[PDB]
Amino acid sequence: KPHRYRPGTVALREIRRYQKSTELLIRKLPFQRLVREIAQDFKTDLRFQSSAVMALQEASEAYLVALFEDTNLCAIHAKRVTIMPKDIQLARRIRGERA
Amino acid sequence: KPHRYRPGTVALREIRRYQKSTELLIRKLPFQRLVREIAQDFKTDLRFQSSAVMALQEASEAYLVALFEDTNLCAIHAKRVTIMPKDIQLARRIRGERA
Amino acid sequence: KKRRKTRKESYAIYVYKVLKQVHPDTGISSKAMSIMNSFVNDVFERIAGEASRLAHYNKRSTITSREIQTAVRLLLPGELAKHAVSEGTKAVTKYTSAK
Amino acid sequence: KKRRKTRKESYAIYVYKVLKQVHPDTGISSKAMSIMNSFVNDVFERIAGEASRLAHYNKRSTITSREIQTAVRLLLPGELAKHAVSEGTKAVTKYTSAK
Amino acid sequence: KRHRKVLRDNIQGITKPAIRRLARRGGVKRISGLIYEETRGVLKVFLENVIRDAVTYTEHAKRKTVTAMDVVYALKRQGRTLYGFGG
Amino acid sequence: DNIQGITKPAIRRLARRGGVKRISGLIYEETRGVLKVFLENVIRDAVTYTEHAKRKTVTAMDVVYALKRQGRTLYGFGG
Amino acid sequence: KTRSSRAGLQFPVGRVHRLLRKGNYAERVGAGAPVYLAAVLEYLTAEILELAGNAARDNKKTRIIPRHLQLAVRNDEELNKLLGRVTIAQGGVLPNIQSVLLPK
Amino acid sequence: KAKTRSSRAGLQFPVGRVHRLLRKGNYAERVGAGAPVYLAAVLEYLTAEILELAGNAARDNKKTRIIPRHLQLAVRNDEELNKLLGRVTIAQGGVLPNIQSVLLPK
DNA sequence: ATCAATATCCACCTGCAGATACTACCAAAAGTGTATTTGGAAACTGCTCCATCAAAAGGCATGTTCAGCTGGATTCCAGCTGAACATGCCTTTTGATGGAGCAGTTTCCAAATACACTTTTGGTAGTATCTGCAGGTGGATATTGAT
DNA sequence: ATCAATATCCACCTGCAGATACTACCAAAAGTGTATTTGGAAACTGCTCCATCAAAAGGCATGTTCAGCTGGAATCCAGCTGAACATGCCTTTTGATGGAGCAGTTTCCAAATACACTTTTGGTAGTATCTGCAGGTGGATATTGAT
Ligand SMILES: [Cl-]
Ligand SMILES: [Cl-]
Ligand SMILES: [Cl-]
Ligand SMILES: [Cl-]
Ligand SMILES: [Mn+2]
Ligand SMILES: [Mn+2]
Ligand SMILES: [Mn+2]
Ligand SMILES: [Mn+2]
Ligand SMILES: [Mn+2]
Ligand SMILES: [Mn+2]
Ligand SMILES: [Mn+2]
Ligand SMILES: [Mn+2]
Ligand SMILES: [Mn+2]
Ligand SMILES: [Mn+2]
Ligand SMILES: [Mn+2]
Ligand SMILES: [Mn+2]
Ligand SMILES: [Mn+2]
Ligand SMILES: [Mn+2]
Ligand SMILES: [Rb+]
Ligand SMILES: [Rb+]
Ligand SMILES: [Rb+]
Ligand SMILES: [Rb+]
Ligand SMILES: [Rb+]
Repeated sequence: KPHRYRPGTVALREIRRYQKSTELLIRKLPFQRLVREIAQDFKTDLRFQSSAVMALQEASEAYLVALFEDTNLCAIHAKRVTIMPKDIQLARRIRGERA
Repeated sequence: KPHRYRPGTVALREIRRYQKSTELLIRKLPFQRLVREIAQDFKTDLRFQSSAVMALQEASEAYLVALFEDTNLCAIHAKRVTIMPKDIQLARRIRGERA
Repeated sequence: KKRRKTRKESYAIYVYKVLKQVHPDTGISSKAMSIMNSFVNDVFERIAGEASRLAHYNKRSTITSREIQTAVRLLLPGELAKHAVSEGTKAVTKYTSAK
Repeated sequence: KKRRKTRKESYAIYVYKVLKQVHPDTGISSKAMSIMNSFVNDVFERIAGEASRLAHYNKRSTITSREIQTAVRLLLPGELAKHAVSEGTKAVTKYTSAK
Repeated sequence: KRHRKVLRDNIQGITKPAIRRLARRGGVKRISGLIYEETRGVLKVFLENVIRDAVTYTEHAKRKTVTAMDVVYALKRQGRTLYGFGG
Repeated sequence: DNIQGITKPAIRRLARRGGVKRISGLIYEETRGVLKVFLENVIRDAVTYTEHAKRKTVTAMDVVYALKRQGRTLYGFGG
Repeated sequence: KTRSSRAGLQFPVGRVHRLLRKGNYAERVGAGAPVYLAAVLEYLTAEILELAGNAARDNKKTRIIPRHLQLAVRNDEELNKLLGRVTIAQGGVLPNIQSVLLPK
Repeated sequence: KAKTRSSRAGLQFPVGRVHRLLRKGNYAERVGAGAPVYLAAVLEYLTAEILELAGNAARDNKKTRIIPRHLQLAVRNDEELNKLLGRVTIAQGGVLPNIQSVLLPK
């Protein structure tokens, strides 16, 4: 047989890897694209300082990471190990983001 | 023979009764003594304007009602209809009151 | 007069005037009027604080109607903001058209 | 040489002095110093706004060390507050009994 | 001629029926037997925190009496703005 | 793309840093919707600060102030 | 002649101007600031009183009480958000029972 | 300038600057003399507390320079600093290593 | 148990980003000295409202019994999600060039502040009279649950 | 679908708490009119850093395959938790009291603002040298997962 790690073995390995590092996890350019697109709906012909875009990425990612933690808590509460849309939806409702 | 409503029927009737009214639900005097006792532990010889006690009661009751709603949402997530300490704990954790 | 009590002003007579405009035959309880008075004070402080911070961020030492306007846009949701903006602009235009 | 000089002040040099007293052989990156600068600015604003409200609530036109002290008690968690109060009182004693 | 009996165990004045009622206003149909004690513990903390700040306002002002405004300011600073009691 | 430029693998890395082991296939689209709402909210406010200052450039300080008023105080960009 | 009638306003422009100086928001307050802010406050007051009076009417009442204020605010998405972190004393909650709790 | 107010008060943090920032801040009509002293002392102390723990974190990690990662580990591993900074994001800080027990093998 | 395939760890090495150190320069910031203004502590006390007691009564809490139905356990399996591999498409980087526009600077006036009177007004106070609706009744209709 | 126990509805009514109406008074508020000051808009522009290319280089994302193991359905039953009943206590309500302590008012001076004048310093900029550690290497050994 060729070598295979069991499902969940590599997932755990990445959790350990990503919780140890601080580097940003969304690609820099596609994020910049998304940011400029949303901003264009509020005001056309905008420029961004480059630190403005990075503040936005730092904040967005910190937000999604902490949201993933709450989501994960809601999955486990329901005796699952798999996060679902309903877990995100519960975490945001209780945070007052949907309420 | 004597008439019995099924379990859950009077519970639901009580939900409707209480969601329709605005009166406070904790007895006044006992709430007042709890306030005086907690305050006295912070500082001796304090007095209270009676509207200061009522302000604490109104706030405490709206806090507890809204927490039960989140708690309920947490029970239902777990496919239960019964709220349990762990639902409160989950609600308070996601609210940022715990961790 | 008993060693004249220092005056406690409120928005009551103005909330009352606005009330007769919208619902000419409707009254308001004194407890309801107390909520309304807290509401006007609260929203005053939030808009003034945003205005204050705006001025500071821009090294401006004057709060003008332009600071109030942006603070209104920052604080209020969609449609309330649009309507508020329009009412306050109208009143300023009118006010400066006299003399 | 005074043109594009528009002074951009920060706490960075005072942060660095304090670093050496606690960790004489530890340095600090630019990014981390920037974090520390934000930290001092943020905590300055929190304490000062709280003192502001305190004096306004009590109809006083002056922020004193007493307002700073209550602000700290309101703002910092138990033990952190106790030591800050202790540090604050000390510096105001030392300062008074000085030439 | 002066009173003040010892205040203790008043948390228990938050009765099982009073807690059931609050749960009903909050939409709850069924309630585990351990909820009552959990709720008392959560109220105690909420009250400790609000009262602590309310009394800090009182002391700063050099008063012996906790006002509705002390409480209102304590609630606001904790992000639980209360309308109806002044300010 | 654009929003679809925020990729399944990127979303997974984020989930992993948040301690997540197993992920439903529907999560990637839920997540994108949420990120969009977050950015709309923060960007609206930042651009509102840009406009007030009569600028055509969104600065780091515009973002920082927007984040603070959304209750999301960020440290490290106050230069 | 009041600054209020001059602005076309029921809310007090002079009081608002004075409260702005008093609250230490900036060194200077321009003449248009209190005019614009009284306008906004009056408008938001009108908006809530409109909706609360309807709630009074639906409940067959002619006097607005706090219950009516709460119903008005919580039943309106924008006021609900504006007052998302505010408790209206004596207001209770909206009738709302989760579906799974009903019998069938 | 004879003696700075910081040296008089025992402080590294700038009393004179804190005073000028209190006034330009529109916090009150007036500002007493001890207030900027008290506040500068408070700010200095909290800085020392964070640099102390963050320095320790640099040690543990085999380093002599504090980076943001260390400021994050310092703050999140301290109950009280974590609470004070509970709504704050330290950029390039990441998170504490933490896996939920139920996700662990077997 | 064995043992192989990977991952992961430590020791060492070295380029370089980024930190450090020195020198020059200068506004703005900070101290110090003098003349003036005032916030708000002290003292005294009027007058509100808080604590406390009384006594009566019934709403509601407590404690119990009983059994309906919920949660929690077990088992099962269909299928979704993780792992791994093969491509190849686009992010990254980087070095370099116009040029938008933020940011510094000098001008200058429309509007802000200071101030001195003068009039208007919202708040309080006292006293006196309406009115919306809570809560009680009594009887008709609706819901629930046993057959 | 029928029947009966019980909740629930609604019309009706009447006390009365709270809402409202006048008069009367005034201290603070608000407006008016000048004189005196200046914040920041305007216009010009210099240099920073932002957008846009070019262009490998390859890293990393996407599509496919396959099967482990998770989620969720179905089944069972013990016992927790809701419903109802009996009993009676302690909260609520009504009313009265002294008196603590808050809050009004006037006096008055330690400490603040307000200006000026002198000295200092933190920030910017230029140039030059130094260094902590990322990232790459090798080789030990730990982990994972098949037998
Ligand atoms: Cl889902
Ligand atoms: Cl539990
Ligand atoms: Cl203006
Ligand atoms: Cl002081
Ligand atoms: Mn005690
Ligand atoms: Mn005075
Ligand atoms: Mn009993
Ligand atoms: Mn049974
Ligand atoms: Mn079940
Ligand atoms: Mn299968
Ligand atoms: Mn140009
Ligand atoms: Mn009048
Ligand atoms: Mn009724
Ligand atoms: Mn000028
Ligand atoms: Mn399973
Ligand atoms: Mn006394
Ligand atoms: Mn120097
Ligand atoms: Mn390394
Ligand atoms: Rb808004
Ligand atoms: Rb505290
Ligand atoms: Rb290893
Ligand atoms: Rb009915
Ligand atoms: Rb630029």
